[PDB]
Formats: sequence, structure tokens, C-alpha cells
Amino acid sequence: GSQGHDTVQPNFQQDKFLGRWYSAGLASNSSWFREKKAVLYMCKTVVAPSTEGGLNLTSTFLRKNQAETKIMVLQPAGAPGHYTYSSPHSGSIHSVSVVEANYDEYALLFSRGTKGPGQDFRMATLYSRTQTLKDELKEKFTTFSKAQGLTEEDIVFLPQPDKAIQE
Ligand SMILES: CCCCC[C@H](O)/C=C/[C@@H]1[C@@H](C/C=C\CCCC(=O)O)[C@H]2CO[C@@H]1C2
Repeated sequence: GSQGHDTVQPNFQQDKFLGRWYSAGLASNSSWFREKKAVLYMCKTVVAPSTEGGLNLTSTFLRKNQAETKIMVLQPAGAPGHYTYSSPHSGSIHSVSVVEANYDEYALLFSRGTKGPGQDFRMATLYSRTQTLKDELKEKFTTFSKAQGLTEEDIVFLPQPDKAIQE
């Protein structure tokens, strides 16, 4: 048994976090998004400084089940472990918080969206800057998931891109 609503650890450092990253772990607290989460395998993800003085995470996946190519702009909001990025939904509204993240080790972020519609969807992204399995990151994210009420069908850990003939 376990419990927990959510929590963010202040003192975030984009200096040793911003940049290119490798897919390792992901999650989602949505019911409609999960139906699509099962079709998003490994790929490339890089976050660079936005032209508007912020952050821009560009995603890209070629071949293998599905080919993706998008980019979001994250802008800090008050606390260090709190930002927002115009996502898909007409008015593009999103919010993200750093539940932990370590220096030169790994980066973890939780993206939740709260809009009038009442979506109240959440997400957990794990970025590996080494391409290795971290016990702390694995345990911190996996466990933190319980507090975030993750979804077994929403979790995505560096899926195998053995999708052939999907050019
Ligand atoms: C609404 C916000 C969406 C943010 C998406 C995010 O910036 C992308 C993350 C990359 C994912 C693959 C990319 C796209 C999957 C799209 C699935 C879909 O068609 O809806 C996973 C592999 O590396 C990471 C985790």
C-alpha cells in the first residue's frame, strides 16, 4: 500500500539540464491520452532555450510504428519547479513541475494540465543524459507515480523500436 498527492523539489538548475536527451521513462495520468501512449516508442528529445527567453523541447521520431516531429515551449512560473508550455488543445495550455531531477545524472519532470474543460491530465517524463538505468531515477519516478496515480498503460520506458516496414 501507498499514498501521496504530489510534491516538487525547489532548486532546479537548467544549466545542467537543458539540452539534448534520450528517452528512458515516461508516464501519463490521462484516460484518453493513454490510448495513444501505447503507440509512442523510443525517439529523440532535446530542450533548448526558446527564442522568447525560455525553453523549447523539440521531439522527433522517424519510422517504427509512427513518425513524430513536434516541439513545445516551456516557460518558468514563479517557483523553480513550476513552468508551463503551450501544448495541443486549441489554446495550448500546459504546466510542468520538477519532482526531483539530479545533476549530471538524469532529468525528471511531471506535466499536468488544468483547464476549464476539467481535463486535469498529468504526465511524467524521464530524460536520460547517459542512456543507463538509474536505481534512484527508476525508484523515484516509479514510486512517485503512485502518488501521481500513474497508469500501467501510460508508462513508457524506452520501448523497443523493432517496428519494421513502418517507413
Ligand atoms: C501534450 C504534451 C506532449 C509532450 C510530448 C513530449 O514532448 C514527447 C516526448 C517523447 C515521446 C515520443 C514522442 C511523441 C509521441 C506522440 C504520440 C502521439 O501520437 O500522441 C517519448 C519518447 O521520448 C519522449 C517520450
